[PDB]
Amino acid sequence: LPAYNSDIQQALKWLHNQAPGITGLIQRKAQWYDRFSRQFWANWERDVFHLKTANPFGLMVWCIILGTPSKGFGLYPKNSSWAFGRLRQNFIYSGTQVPPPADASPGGNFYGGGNAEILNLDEIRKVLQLRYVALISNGSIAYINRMLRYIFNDDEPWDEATGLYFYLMDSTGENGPVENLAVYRKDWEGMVLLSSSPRTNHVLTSTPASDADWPGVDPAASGIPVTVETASATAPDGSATVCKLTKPAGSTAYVSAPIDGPLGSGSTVTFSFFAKAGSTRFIAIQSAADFPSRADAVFDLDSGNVISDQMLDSSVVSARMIRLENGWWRCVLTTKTVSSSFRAAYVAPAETNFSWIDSNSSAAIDVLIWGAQIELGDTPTGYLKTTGAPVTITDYVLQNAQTGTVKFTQPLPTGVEAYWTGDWKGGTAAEPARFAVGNGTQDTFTLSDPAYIGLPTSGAFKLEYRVGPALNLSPQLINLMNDRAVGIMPTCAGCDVKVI
Amino acid sequence: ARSSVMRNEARIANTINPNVSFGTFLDAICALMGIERGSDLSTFGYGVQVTGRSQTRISTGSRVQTPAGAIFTVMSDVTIPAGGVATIDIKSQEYGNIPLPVGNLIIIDGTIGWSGAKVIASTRVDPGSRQMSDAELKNARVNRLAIQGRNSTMAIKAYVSAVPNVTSVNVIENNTGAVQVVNGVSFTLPYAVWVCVAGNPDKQAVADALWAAHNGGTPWDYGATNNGVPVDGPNGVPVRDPASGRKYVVKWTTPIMYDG
Amino acid sequence: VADTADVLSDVEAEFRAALGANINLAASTPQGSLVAAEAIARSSVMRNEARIANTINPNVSFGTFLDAICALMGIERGSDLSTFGYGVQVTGRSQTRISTGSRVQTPAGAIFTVMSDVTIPAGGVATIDIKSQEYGNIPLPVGNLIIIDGTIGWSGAKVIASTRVDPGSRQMSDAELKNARVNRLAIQGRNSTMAIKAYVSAVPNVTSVNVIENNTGAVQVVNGVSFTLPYAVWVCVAGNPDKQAVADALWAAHNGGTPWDYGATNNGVPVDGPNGVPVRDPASGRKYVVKWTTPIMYDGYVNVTVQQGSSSVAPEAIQNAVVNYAQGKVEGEEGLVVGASLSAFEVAGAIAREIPGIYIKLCQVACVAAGSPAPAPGDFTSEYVMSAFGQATISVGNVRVTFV
Amino acid sequence: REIPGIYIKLCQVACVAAGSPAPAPGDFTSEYVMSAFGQATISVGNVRVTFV
Amino acid sequence: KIPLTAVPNQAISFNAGSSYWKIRLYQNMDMMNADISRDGVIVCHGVRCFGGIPLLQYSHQYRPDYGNFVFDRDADWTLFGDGINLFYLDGAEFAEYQALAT
Repeated sequence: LPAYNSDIQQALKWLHNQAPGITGLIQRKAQWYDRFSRQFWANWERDVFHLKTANPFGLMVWCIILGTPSKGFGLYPKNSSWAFGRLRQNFIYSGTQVPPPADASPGGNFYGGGNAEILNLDEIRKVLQLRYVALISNGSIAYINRMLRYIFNDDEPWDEATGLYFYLMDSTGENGPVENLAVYRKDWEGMVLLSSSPRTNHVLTSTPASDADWPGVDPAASGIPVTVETASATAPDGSATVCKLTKPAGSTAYVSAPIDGPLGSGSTVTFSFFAKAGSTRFIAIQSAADFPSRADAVFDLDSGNVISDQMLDSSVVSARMIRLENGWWRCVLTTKTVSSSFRAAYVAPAETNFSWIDSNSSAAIDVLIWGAQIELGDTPTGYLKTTGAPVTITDYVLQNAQTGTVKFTQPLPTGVEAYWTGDWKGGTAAEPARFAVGNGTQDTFTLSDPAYIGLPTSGAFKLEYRVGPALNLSPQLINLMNDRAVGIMPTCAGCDVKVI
Repeated sequence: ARSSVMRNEARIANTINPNVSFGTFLDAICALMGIERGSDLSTFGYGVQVTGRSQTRISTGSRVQTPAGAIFTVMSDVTIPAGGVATIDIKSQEYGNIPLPVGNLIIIDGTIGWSGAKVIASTRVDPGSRQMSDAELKNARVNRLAIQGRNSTMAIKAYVSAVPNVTSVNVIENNTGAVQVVNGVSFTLPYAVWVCVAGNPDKQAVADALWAAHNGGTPWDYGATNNGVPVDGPNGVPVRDPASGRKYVVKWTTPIMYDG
Repeated sequence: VADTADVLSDVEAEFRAALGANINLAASTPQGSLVAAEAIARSSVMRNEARIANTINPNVSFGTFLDAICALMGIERGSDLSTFGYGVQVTGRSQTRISTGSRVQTPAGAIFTVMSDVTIPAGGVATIDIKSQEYGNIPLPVGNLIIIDGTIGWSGAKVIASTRVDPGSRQMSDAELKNARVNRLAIQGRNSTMAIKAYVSAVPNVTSVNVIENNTGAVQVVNGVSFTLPYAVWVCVAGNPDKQAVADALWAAHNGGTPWDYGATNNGVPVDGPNGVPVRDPASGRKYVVKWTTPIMYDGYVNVTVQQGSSSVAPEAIQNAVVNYAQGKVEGEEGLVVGASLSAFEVAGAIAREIPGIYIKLCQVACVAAGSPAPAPGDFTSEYVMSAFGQATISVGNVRVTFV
Repeated sequence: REIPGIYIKLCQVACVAAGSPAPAPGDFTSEYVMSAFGQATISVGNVRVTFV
Repeated sequence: KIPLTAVPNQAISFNAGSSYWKIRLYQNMDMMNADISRDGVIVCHGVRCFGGIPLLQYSHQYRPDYGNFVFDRDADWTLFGDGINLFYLDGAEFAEYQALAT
């Protein structure tokens, strides 16, 4: 605990203020000791610190510690080797006689002869670390793949679209049929998820028609409740059937769509609401439950930020606002409550971003509304027209899994494209890829090929490495680990190793 | 000078032996695996500040929540007439401190400002807090070496016995194309495993435990159409891989229930 | 970082004083001479001793090398004794046999007794033995001598039923530098050939080990003709008092297949026809499959023709040179292990590493199977290529020296 | 002495007068005796090695 | 145990396990350091003192059959005798503890 000084200049005293000589001596001694016994120790610790050891001495010492032959390593491109200097134009092509090659490593041409020489210190460090593992680690696949990730990518997620570097699948296989599929459809409303099990949309009225269509509630009764009417404006679908409703000053009223209840037994509810450009950059919502347990939200139309939301119960799940083109957006909500009394869903506009559904206003503001839907889930699905009753549609069935064919109940319109994701014929499709093109009449389509994996790799005691070109690793090193007498790759007895 | 140089030399007499600490030990332990730094602050976003009009909340204010954790603010921002703005927070101690989702309290107060409130849209950026200083690092190395000391059958036994609600494990290796204990000559060199359980409510976890031990040249396929029941025909569907990997397959069986 | 420069050290202070105080003197007579000289002697001491603590290199190190060893290898060795048991002595009637009654075998026995016994009118009783030293020694098959006697106990009797537990022999840094490159073991399920070799080499009393692996089928470039995917281990052990742990160490580190002499080859020394039978595994598996063989023992013969040299070198000194190289106590040459190519160049060249100054006119070496007569005078060559089935040994009497 | 840890298969020596071209493979012997007024020299490129 | 006192640099000598011991504890910069002598001849020098891990690292030192010393925590000369202790373990107990260490 107690402090220690260990400082040379402690010898200097108040008796020596205007003394140049003795102070000079002591200060120069202190500088000399600092240079030769503290900075040197810091430098040595750094150059033996293997992670950023670039000093060839450190790599050589670690090689001696590990014990691999060192004839395959270009130790230094430094000025010490043959044919490198400041002028160094003597006895070499200086442009009088012959053009010299330019794309070359620093130093002479004859250094690093043979394709077993690797000339960059970074892969020297990588191969030394992998050799340490091999000499000290002998045979599990999970641990070695994790080690490869850590050493090469510095603990970052990977990309299969460039087919990156994995140990192998062994004699073990990948998969048979296609499992855990999801269908992504690109249309006017962008990315949408489809489900084989039918989806229920319990909203009685897809669009408002009049005041009698959706009742409005005002507890204060301070003014006339908000009015609802149908106007004309461009829909994203290709018609003109938008809705208007205005919020007069001194009136605190919200419009409510009559929906059947209860919606379910206290599970996730995927509220939805098309976002249409209006006078005010903010739209409000509400998702009620047993009083008091309501959870609501507000959507920033202009920027695309969820702003106002509260917990009164444990209802809330998440909220995300989705962009569409030409001033239209997709607004959703999700709620999960311990109870199960989902009563009703309300909607009204707002003046400010943090405005509530029940606050008062200052003036008259108007906004556009279309296409509401409510279902049971956590992810929004395709929109379906509702009038007088809920409507339930399932869009596909896996007609054949092993061949990989899916059949559709209705013929997809022209311009409709489809993606897919999951695992199939031994591959991975974590990123959506096209397999269907919409012409207007077809109903049977064929899945495409994922990035593909050499699934079987059959044969006991057989193993080999597979690498991806995105890493830009030197093929010199690829030739280097193919040997066994050097012994720099982890292996088990009786198993043979191939780098590719 | 002489005392200082002698002591500095004697400080690092032995460094490669992992009894050491303070920085050199970080690399001595980084050869296998080891995580350090990990001392950050729980930075926030999307604050809720209800206050007066056309005022500014001073930077580096004080914030407190119900069990008395002290939080500082980051950015100073003006107030709109509505009475709502968003702030940025930071903790007093460099620890992964927990803000209970309960409306805050004020320590340092500016004029016409009150009621630091929670909101669901706020991001909760959870920090690491000096989780491995020097000694739990050594215990991590010890635990790693313990895991690594076990061999194939022993590792499988330990891993499967580790999962909850398992009771027994039986492991055999054929080691030849002939029969040693049971008639498994379906493949020349398999590795058979049987597990008892109180139900296997977590079928995926058992597959993960079995997969965490894998030899890389020895298939797990076992069966003689008469031995213990296999769980599934073609595959036991393990997880793909925790670390930069894809789907692998493992297979295992269970005994036959007998009533005494 | 490897080397330190000290030629420019004196100039450093001889000009530090000049630019510090003034430009005067720095000569050898005045008072500044001693100050400058001491500021250089002390600086050179620090410059040397700051590097010498750096390297750490596995070689060049000493004493601190035990940490670089213990980073990977569990430990080097220990210090135990060659305790015996099941002994017996030839005695008379009602003799109170003494404790520590020293019995000396002809090859430097110096063996005491561990407990005290009283004899019986039958004339034969059992006594226990502990070696008065702490190295690895062996007792001859017959009784040799008794030192402490009551003139009634006639002779100490060595029988076949008795046990022979073997000890270790301390440490040697020059010998640690050798086995360091071999004794390193790995950290998955421990199923690689290098893992097997390192784990087996750490067992006590095991002088050398050889391990080979097939990977292909039919035959392999290394010696062995039989099984398609075998694993051949050819342990050279002085003894296995844990006769099952010499096999349990194999079993724990082993995954694959175990044949005897690759399975079907000839002229080895397998430990037995049937298996080695490990006692049990702690994984509830009664898998008893382990097979290893011992090398075919050999004999050695070394001959040399040396000039009189520069110093009065006794002809008895050159004999001890080659015995250490066979035993591998020199720093750099591993020793006589399986497949050790007994050569006159590797031997007669290395004898000068400890007694230089002599001129070696000629040396030629050869060997024959153990327990067989000496070869012909013309039966000596420069080399003797050894197969991987066995290794040679050198004794003191086999070396003949002529000062021609 | 200079480098242990190495196995030497065969080493053979020869001698010849100064300036003579390279002699044939048969000119090597285990030992070479030299006259009193004779002195031997070895050069860097004179030595040839084989990593058999 | 070892009866210790709060001094920045001290030494202890005693007869433990049928053998004579001599421990010299001194402060070095930050960490504690110790020097161990048995029966008049040195064993190891400048051992860094830490909690739990034993002072003798090497087999030929701590035992053919002898014992070892262990600190429960990182030592601090201002705390000795007060919540910080040093313990000596015989051969059997330390062998058991070493096996448990893994």
